[PDB]
Amino acid sequence: SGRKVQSGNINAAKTIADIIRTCLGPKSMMKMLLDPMGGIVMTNDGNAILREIQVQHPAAKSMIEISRTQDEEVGDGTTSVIILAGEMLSVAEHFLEQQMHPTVVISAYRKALDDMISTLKKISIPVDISDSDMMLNIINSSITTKAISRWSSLACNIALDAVKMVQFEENGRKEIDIKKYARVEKIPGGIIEDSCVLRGVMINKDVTHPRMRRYIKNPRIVLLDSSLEYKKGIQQLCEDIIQLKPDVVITEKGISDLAQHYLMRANITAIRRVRKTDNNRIARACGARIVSRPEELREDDVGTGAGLLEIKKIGDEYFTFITDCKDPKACTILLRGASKEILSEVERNLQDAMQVCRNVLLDPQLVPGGGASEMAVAHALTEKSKAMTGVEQWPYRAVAQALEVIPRTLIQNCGASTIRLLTSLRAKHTQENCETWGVNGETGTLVDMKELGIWEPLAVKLQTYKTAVETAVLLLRIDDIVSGH
Amino acid sequence: QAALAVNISAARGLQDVLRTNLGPKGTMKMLVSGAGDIKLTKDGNVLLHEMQIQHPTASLIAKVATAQDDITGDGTTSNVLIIGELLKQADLYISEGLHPRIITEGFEAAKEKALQFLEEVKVSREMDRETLIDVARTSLRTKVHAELADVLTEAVVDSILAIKKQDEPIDLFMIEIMEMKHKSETDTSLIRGLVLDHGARHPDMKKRVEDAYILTCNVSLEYEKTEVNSGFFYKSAEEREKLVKAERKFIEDRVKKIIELKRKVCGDSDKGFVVINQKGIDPFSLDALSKEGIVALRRAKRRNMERLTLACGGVALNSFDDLSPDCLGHAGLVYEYTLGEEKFTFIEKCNNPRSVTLLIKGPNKHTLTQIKDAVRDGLRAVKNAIDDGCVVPGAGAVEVAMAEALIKHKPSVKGRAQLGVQAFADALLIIPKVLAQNSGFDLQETLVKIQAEHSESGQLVGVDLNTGEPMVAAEVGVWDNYCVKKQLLHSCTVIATNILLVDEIMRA
Amino acid sequence: QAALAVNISAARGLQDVLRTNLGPKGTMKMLVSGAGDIKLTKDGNVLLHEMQIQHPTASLIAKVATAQDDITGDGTTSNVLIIGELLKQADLYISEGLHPRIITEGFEAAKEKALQFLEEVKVSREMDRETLIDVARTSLRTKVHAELADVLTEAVVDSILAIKKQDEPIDLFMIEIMEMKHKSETDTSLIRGLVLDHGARHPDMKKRVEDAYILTCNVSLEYEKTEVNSGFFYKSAEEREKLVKAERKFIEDRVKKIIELKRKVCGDSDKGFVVINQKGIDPFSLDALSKEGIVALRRAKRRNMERLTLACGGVALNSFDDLSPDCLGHAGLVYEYTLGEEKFTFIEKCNNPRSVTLLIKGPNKHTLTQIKDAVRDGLRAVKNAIDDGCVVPGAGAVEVAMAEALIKHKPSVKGRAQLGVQAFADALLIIPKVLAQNSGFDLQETLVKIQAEHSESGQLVGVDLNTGEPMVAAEVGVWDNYCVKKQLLHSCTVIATNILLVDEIMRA
Ligand SMILES: Nc1ncnc2c1ncn2[C@@H]1O[C@H](COP(=O)(O)OP(=O)(O)O)[C@@H](O)[C@H]1O
Ligand SMILES: Nc1ncnc2c1ncn2[C@@H]1O[C@H](COP(=O)(O)OP(=O)(O)O)[C@@H](O)[C@H]1O
Ligand SMILES: Nc1ncnc2c1ncn2[C@@H]1O[C@H](COP(=O)(O)OP(=O)(O)O)[C@@H](O)[C@H]1O
Repeated sequence: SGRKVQSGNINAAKTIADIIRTCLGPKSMMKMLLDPMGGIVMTNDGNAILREIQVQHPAAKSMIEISRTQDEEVGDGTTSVIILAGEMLSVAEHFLEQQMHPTVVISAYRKALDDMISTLKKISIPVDISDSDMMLNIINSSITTKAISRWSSLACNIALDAVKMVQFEENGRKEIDIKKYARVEKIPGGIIEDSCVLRGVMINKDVTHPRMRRYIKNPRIVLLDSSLEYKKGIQQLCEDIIQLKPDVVITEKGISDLAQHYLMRANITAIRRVRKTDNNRIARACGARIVSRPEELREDDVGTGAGLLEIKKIGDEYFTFITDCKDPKACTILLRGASKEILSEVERNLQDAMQVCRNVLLDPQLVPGGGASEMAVAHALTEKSKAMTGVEQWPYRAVAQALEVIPRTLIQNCGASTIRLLTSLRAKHTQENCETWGVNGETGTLVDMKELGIWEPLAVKLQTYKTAVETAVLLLRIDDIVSGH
Repeated sequence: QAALAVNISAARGLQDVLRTNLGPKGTMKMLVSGAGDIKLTKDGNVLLHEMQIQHPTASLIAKVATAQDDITGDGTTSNVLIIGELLKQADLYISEGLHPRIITEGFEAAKEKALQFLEEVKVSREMDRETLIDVARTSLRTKVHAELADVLTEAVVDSILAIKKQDEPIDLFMIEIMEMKHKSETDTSLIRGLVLDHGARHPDMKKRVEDAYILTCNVSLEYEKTEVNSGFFYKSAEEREKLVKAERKFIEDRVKKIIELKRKVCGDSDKGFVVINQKGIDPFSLDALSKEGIVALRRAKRRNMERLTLACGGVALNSFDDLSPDCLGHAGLVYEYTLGEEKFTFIEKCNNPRSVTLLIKGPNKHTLTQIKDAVRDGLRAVKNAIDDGCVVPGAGAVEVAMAEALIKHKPSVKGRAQLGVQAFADALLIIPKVLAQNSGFDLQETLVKIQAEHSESGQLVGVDLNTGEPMVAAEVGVWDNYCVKKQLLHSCTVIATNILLVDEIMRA
Repeated sequence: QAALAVNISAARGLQDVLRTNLGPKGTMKMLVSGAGDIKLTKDGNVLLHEMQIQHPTASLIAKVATAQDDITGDGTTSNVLIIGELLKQADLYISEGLHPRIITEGFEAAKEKALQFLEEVKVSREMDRETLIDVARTSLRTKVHAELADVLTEAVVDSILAIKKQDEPIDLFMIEIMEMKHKSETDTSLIRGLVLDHGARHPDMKKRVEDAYILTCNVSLEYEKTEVNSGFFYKSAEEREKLVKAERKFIEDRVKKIIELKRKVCGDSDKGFVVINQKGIDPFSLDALSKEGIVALRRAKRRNMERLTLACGGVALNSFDDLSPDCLGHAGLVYEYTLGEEKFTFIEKCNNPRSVTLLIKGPNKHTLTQIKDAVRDGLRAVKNAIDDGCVVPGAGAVEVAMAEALIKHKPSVKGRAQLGVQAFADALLIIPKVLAQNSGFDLQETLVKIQAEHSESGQLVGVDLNTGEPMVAAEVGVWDNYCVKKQLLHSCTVIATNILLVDEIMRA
């Protein structure tokens, strides 16, 4: 076989890339799903296209998995990643038939990736942080062309307040962000304007009979996985809790009325039937500690958390409000409406903008979209390859000539000819030095993207390019599939 | 890469199947079930559930069309025809390349122009009985036999006029149809007030009762001082004799309350207090209530008590222990009709001059099914007419004008969207052509005559399905619902665009 | 029913085959013979004549098209494309009824309107060198390489301008094309006078004859002997070996008669006695007459002899005598040329300067043939342009304007003939579409641009076959022949009608 397996891997890559090659941009074409029962599905998202379809080649499965891992890590761009990986692996066919080794192709690809990273970081336009002006500009750019255009006025300020609720100050300046610790509260009913924000953890579980001192002006939460029983003949654990004198002790087991009285004797409030995804955020926002081994029990078993507790039964259901938490890293965000069919999408795009914001804290940079960045980096590579020599110059140039697939498909699924427009775009992108124009996705006409008003986060573009290059090198590094069939 | 051809072919096949159904002269379809049951129908709302559809995308079109026309219930066949014609017109240009996205842009622009044009051809008037009669006639002749629909038109329009409280639309519960199996169709009459499905056949039921009252009864002869209805505890001796006494005293201890209430309301049931029970009652209790003018009845339906609660006043709850005399349901007049075999209870002059019911009647299910869905379509169409204040001419008159307006608007749009609106305007003409074809006239000659008439005179002229001549469609009274046409445009454009935008059908 | 569909399919197939030849940017086709000879060309006439067509009705269409094109100058491929699109448009409506007679009446009405419109569109610009240069360029760039066409334009226009002096329509006989195989094809110009095909084996008779007289009369220096006596050299060999003699005396008598004519009418040994024979002549008497200044030549075909008669003069007969010098003619220069191994006789500066030949020096056979046919087509086009004295814009232009006139004239006609008028218009749309497609641009985009520009300009506008944008053919210099357009409309309508009128196919 030899290079036959390489060709097979990249052929599977190509035949899986062009499946979803058409469904990107603001004018994505629809796809047909024909399950073996007779049903038919309308679909615009290539992610669901790949998820529903079944494949048999390990290369295709690995690429689908990498597309997923990129999806739940950084958010969008999965279709772009698949398209780019397929394009590079397809243009590697020419060199793999030159009887020339995959290792030099790999080295050329890595050099090309490094140069593309450099030229993106060079071409990126800066943006301000903590300023609503270009935050709303980014909202108009990327957060639009979604189902949010009717509810952008609320999504924008929800995200803009939410940017300062999940910060970790570990090693630098607010560079750490965690994703699930934001207390999402999605509940239908009422008007959508009722959606708001709160600094603290919002727990949907509550005590059955709140006839006790539930709220105290300084909750010192203690976590415990033990189960509260009737008494010792276990009150011994309660007696040991009395030693450090806390006011709230969080458990994960039911509490009886007599158990309630035994607890309020120690003046501690327990909770039941709570979730681990709630307990972890409670501990994060309160900085508490869990311990039950008597030898380890010291003065460190009690950690002060919030400073104000409140319970409100909004619509005869048991809420629990824990406001003014010690650590504002797991805080409440509220969602209201009628159906969760769109509010979920609006939410997810808002935390996409959240990741945009945290990267802006890291690199406050935006790259011109609509194929502008792709052609800019292609020009950078092509002009860069002139000086460098060696047999690996051909793959270095071919990667650049391959990455222009994004504007090509943007033009293609718009009606306009993909040849003349691409040639004109290159023409006004080489000799024109300080322009970096792009192609309009709607009308299929060249337009300077500084005027149209479309931009993309630097980090998502960097992640897409890096994942595409790593996928290409991974599929070029596989020399045998055989461990069986 | 051309699965658009497959989709277009299947859509055209569906168009061919659902053709020959429009207008009063449409050919009925013959729905036979797998078991052997038969069904005759013409409307697409139920026809798009024709057991087998074969082609999957045809099933998709059927599903979306039904799900979206459930809000108006009159544009189904028209929707399918216009979808098929839009796809064919698009194909004539897709065959020569011409990527479908700009075709979609043209379709959207043409839809905007057509919606703008619709707002000035609609006529808004203080519609009266005759206008609703014409609307019901137009909606009924196109779903049932021509002569038969004439008698149903009156029973529909007067019922809707009685039901119409104010600007608020009607309610689905507020008009109810009834099923019965008389040998002859014997037209269909309108009954003010609720009509009860079943009743007890005791010889001493009071027929003529005025200013009566009513209460619902759940369980009265099974368990003593217990609301549970189940098997008898024969094994338990104390329970066995308790249930035997439940036959007598469990009903007597509240028959005494009923009779004292009826006496203290009117001497010895002077106004004739009436009762209703969920199930059968004790034969001795039945005799006593018949002799006391109480009219015991059984086989109560779950849809009766909640409808009559706000209709007959009070609350006729299932449970016993009437106690406070407030829950009793007033009835100005009650009658017992026993046509042929089955007996029926007519609750008239209740505490509502509304909530009337129809009396559709005829041969075995093969005909009464058509009666019921045709009268339902007529009621929904006249409900749309009662909701909006504007109505539009029918017989395809509006669509010829729409096509003319779009053609005149075609040069305004630049690019190939010009060609898209051309295709859309050409495809909107399918309904007049199909209407002319279904009556046996020449398909193109009638359309040419209609177009010439509308060009020389601004009147919205339409096709006449008895002579193949251009007819004014305003004086004749062939009006169609405005909202139906609007939803028709909205549905057809979106379905056509979605089907045109697909490619690379995949086996999931 | 089905024969019509078969004919439609065959005509569409022929149109698809011939599509990629219209326009100067069209791609040529290669004709390989069964023997192995290869011919590469693009002219519609030769493609239809030499193609190995399979479909019978396609062969019929080709035959009638070439037969009618033999009348006018050219325009065959456009005619075939228009026939194909006419048939497709007609079938588009015949599929839904529309007995073909209706479409035929629409076609004839549209033809009348188009002829009228072309009457009001023609340009009556006068005679000049530059317009005929443009006409030659238009007729030549559509047949051969661009630079070669630019070279040929000057020669063709100058030749026709020279022949124009008579002020009557004249061509064909008076302009001849000579064939030779020089390596360098750049050598191509007019040779005022006449060039003979080949000379004879003669050592330095005269070279530069200068002024001379021509008498021809098929000199018999190799006069027909008495070889034929009985079959061959039989036992009576003395017949064909000795009786074959006594005819050299006739040859010598002819030699003295030529001598008498020479030193009787010439007055000296100079003033060359130009004579040409259809058969061979012995070199001995040839050089004997050459030493006396007699220009003796042999082995020429008839056509050059009748050409000499109308240009210089002289009788023609193998056996002759001392005839009168009445038929004798004079030439200014009878210079003889030789290139490598073949000899050319340049009979120049003769009386009757109407006779003019053209020089072509193509390297191989097929290039020579292609240049010959391109020159012939250019000559026919310029002849037509001079004859009618009126030219029309090319690059479409007239097609789209006729389409607009027909479309605005559609409501004027009555009956269903509007369908035929619309089909005819959409068929005339094919030419600009084919030009745009062959250039490399998009069909509908270019068509929309052209029509939109024509909308508010009024002036004729056509396709610029290098950038695709609309262009006014008057300013650029693209011209067509009015008679060509007339014949195009007539023939396309006639053939399309004849194909549409058929209903059944039967063997015979
Ligand atoms: N209005 C627009 N005009 C031109 N291009 C656009 C526009 N909106 C988005 N794009 C392009 O779409 C691309 C990303 O879309 P896509 O990857 O399909 O979405 P996702 O990232 O959710 O998969 C970007 O490269 C961007 O240039
Ligand atoms: N008497 C009539 N004259 C002319 N057209 C009629 C008449 N009655 C009904 N129609 C036509 O029938 C069409 C409505 O029937 P249809 O849309 O087939 O109902 P559904 O779609 O619910 O089956 C209307 O377009 C109307 O023009
Ligand atoms: N320079 C040009 N630009 C655009 N169109 C041209 C040009 N020259 C010729 N044409 C078009 O080509 C057509 C003639 O081509 P063709 O049919 O091959 O010639 P014929 O059939 O007469 O030999 C004319 O209708 C003319 O409009």
